[PDB]
Amino acid sequence: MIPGGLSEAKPATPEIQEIVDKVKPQLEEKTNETYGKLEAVQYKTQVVAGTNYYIKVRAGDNKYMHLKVFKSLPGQNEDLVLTGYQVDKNKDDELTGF
Amino acid sequence: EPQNCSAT
Amino acid sequence: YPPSMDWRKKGNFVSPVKNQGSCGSCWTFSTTGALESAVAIATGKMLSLAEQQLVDCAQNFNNHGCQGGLPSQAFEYIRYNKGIMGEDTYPYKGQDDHCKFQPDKAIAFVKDVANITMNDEEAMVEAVALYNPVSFAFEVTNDFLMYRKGIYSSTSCHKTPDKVNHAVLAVGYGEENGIPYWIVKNSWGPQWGMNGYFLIERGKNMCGLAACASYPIPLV
Ligand SMILES: *[C@@H]1O[C@H](CO)[C@@H](O[C@@H]2O[C@H](CO)[C@@H](O[C@@H]3O[C@H](CO)[C@@H](O)[C@H](O)[C@@H]3O)[C@H](O)[C@H]2NC(C)=O)[C@H](O)[C@H]1NC(C)=O
Repeated sequence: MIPGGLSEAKPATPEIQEIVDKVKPQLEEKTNETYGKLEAVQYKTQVVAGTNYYIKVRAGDNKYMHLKVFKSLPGQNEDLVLTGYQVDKNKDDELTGF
Repeated sequence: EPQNCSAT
Repeated sequence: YPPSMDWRKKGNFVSPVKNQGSCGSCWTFSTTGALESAVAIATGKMLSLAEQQLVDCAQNFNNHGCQGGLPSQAFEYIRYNKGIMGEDTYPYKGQDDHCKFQPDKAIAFVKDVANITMNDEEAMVEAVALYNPVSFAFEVTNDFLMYRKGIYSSTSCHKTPDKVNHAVLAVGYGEENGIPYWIVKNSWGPQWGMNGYFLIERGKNMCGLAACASYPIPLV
């Protein structure tokens, strides 16, 4: 559990879920797709000048995606940002830095 | 001994 | 040791506050912090060392660029690697790049590295008081994010080396009304907290201040 690394994997929470719902329009403004429901399945946190969520989202029968959102620091006025996303992920693929 | 904290 | 200590006050020994962004480079910011201070304390030259160097090359001393690392190990990198350049010659980018170290351009050196025993807070108190600002790690819970002023205490963190997650620079220590604290330099830009700074409660190994801390002896 090094400094600046990623936390252990934790199950997703209602806040995480919310994050994925606030962020889902962004995944879409980029992939130009239209996903159905995206369900927060698991996640990891990383401490930067703010937080970097690494969300494992279940969206498609047994199709999983790995989104990466950066949450700003309470300070200035800024929302969640989709700073990355891996697609074609499995139910077990471990969440990781990227 | 090496600092165990930022290791594994 | 004095009831208080503060390298900023003593002089041009502490660099400006740096911003590290969305990259897990906070460890590199402890390292560059300490060393800068050491050099200055020892010579009067205030230098701004490049963190990307550590982000791009420390790999061997068990670090992992933007996804983490520890300052002690960073110090070893600087030693064995034989130097570290500063910002103007190796700009900070926040992402994983491949090493661009250039030997004739390193501007700061590490001769040896002082490792403050595990959980030994007073040794930090000594070092910070008698020799240098100490680079350190601790568990950062959400509370911590809101931080604006005063002395940050926590009943949320647990002082174990199983979840410390943020390296910082102890630039002093002191006392407030009766509660003891640490004067700490952070790497989140001057806007956060007390102009980049925060004050954690001293004496309880709060969040693990004393878990894996160090300071470096500069080759000068
Ligand atoms: C202080 O804590 C640091 C952080 O764990 C310890 O760093 C280790 O220091 C040793 C030297 O005692 C380094 O050894 C060197 O390794 C390089 C890598 O290949 C190589 O050139 C040499 O073979 C050399 O032995 C080691 O890299 C480093 N380990 C880590 C994980 O960074 C250090 O041991 C502690 N110092 C004291 C005095 O206890």
